[PDB]
Amino acid sequence: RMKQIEDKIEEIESKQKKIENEIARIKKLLQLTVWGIKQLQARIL
Amino acid sequence: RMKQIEDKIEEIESKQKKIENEIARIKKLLQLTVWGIKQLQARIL
Amino acid sequence: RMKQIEDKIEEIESKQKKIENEIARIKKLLQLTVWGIKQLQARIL
Repeated sequence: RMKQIEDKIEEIESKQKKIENEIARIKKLLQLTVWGIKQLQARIL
Repeated sequence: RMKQIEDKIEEIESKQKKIENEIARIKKLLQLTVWGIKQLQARIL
Repeated sequence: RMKQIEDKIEEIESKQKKIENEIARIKKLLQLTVWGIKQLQARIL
C-alpha cells in the first residue's frame, strides 16, 4: 500500500510538471502576440 | 486512513483535470488571437 | 509515514494553487490582447 501511494504521488507530480511545461509554452506564445499587437498598433497610430 | 488518502488523491486528480481543461480553453483562444494578428498584419502590409 | 504522506499532499496542493494563479494571470493578459485586437480591427475596417 505504501508503494502504491508512492507511485500515485509520482504520477501526480509528473502530470504537474507536464502542466507547468504547457503553461510555460503558453506564456511564451502569449508574449509573442503581445509584441505583435504592439507593432501593429504603432503602425496604425 | 487509507480511504482518506484515496479520497485526497481523487480530489487532487480532479483538480488536475480541471486545470487541464482550462489550459485547453486558453490554448484555443490564444490560437484565435494568433490568427487575428496574422490577418491584421496582412492588411497592414 | 502518515505525516510524510500528509506533507507530500500539502506540497502538491500548494503547487496546484501556484498553477491556478498562473492560469488566472494568463487569462487576464489574454483578455487584454483580445481587446487590443478588437480595437485594431475596428480601425482597419
